[PDB]
Amino acid sequence: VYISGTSPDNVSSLLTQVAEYGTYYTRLSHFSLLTVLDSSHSNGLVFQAFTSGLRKYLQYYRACVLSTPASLTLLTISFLFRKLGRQLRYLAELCCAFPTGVKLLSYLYKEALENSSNENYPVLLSLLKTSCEPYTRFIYDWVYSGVFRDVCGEFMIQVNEDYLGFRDKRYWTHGYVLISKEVEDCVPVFLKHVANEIYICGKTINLLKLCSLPVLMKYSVTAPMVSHVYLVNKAIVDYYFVE
Amino acid sequence: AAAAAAAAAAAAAAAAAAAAAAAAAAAAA
Amino acid sequence: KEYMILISQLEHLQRQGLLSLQKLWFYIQPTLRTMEVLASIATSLNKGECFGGATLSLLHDRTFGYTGDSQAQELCLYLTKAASAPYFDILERWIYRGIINDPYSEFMVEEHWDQRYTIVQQQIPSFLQKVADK
Repeated sequence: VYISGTSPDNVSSLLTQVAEYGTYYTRLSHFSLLTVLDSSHSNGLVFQAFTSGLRKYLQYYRACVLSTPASLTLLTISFLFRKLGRQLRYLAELCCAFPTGVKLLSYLYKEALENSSNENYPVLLSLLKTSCEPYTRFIYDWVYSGVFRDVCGEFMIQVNEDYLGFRDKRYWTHGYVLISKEVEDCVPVFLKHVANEIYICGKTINLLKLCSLPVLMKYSVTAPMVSHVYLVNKAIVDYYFVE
Repeated sequence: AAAAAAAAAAAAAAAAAAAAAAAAAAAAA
Repeated sequence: KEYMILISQLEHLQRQGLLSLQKLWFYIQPTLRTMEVLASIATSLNKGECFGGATLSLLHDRTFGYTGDSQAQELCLYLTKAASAPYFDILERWIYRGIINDPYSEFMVEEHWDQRYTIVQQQIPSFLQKVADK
């Protein structure tokens, strides 16, 4: 009977609906503090980049909760956050399963593919724009010089150690880091053919050395990534011609 | 040899203008 | 010094009553992530007591470990090049004049017939090993 509603026993249920709405917010701030690489050293860089877009969503929550005075009653605030109530319930339990790194990057692209939502689509589009920033950074250094950059990442590392005595393919063993399943996922082109050819043009760039839709913007990055691999492939055809 | 490589980097310069046009289309959306 | 400017503006907002415990807590949010990354750098320089260019190897792994939050790797990019600012002024005397000026092991050097190798790697510049021989 403590307060419960000046209107009899109504706040006893309405305040639980917004405390449960308040319950999901302290999970997102709990998740953001535990994955930072100043308090942990076992999470991936793509796992860190998903949080970097999440923390920009946290200050939008903080700027909106600071503007709710002066409140009239408990309906005027919960109905303002009724649209925001659907969003926070989505935005917390997508990661809570436990996907990590490229699989977490695979969970978020599917969730950005789930339109018929029009306020949940651009925030996950923005999370796809931020979480793909370390992965796309590892793309252009690999196709223009061939340097592998991450010391600790979700993407598996191969050494590509070449014997000096045998010239076999300048590498003498590579295998694959995704050895047989080859499941490069969820980035532009969908990483089903061009992932096999950013492989081989990445093999040959260092052979030069030492002698409205989430799919449409995906398709806009796709053909430039088809254009530059064919541009690096037409250099190694000329390098085979001259040597 | 160098004349064939001059047209290859010229196509990369056209791709760089296409990447700036795609960034302007992302700013308009 | 710049951190004290934002507090003096917060005190300039304290000229009348407009603030609560929640209000300044929203204002401390951009400086919280800035202070916590300067904290992890400063405690990592204190434990091992790295000196010189292995220092620059340590800050570069701290930059590599940061990768993501591109607005705030921009700050520690400015931190590591201010640390490399005397490390580069000593290098141009060694690479464009041939005579070195090291106060206290500030660059890697051996003192200068079949004299010796003068091979030296006491600082370890953070990049790959081909530059330190060249």
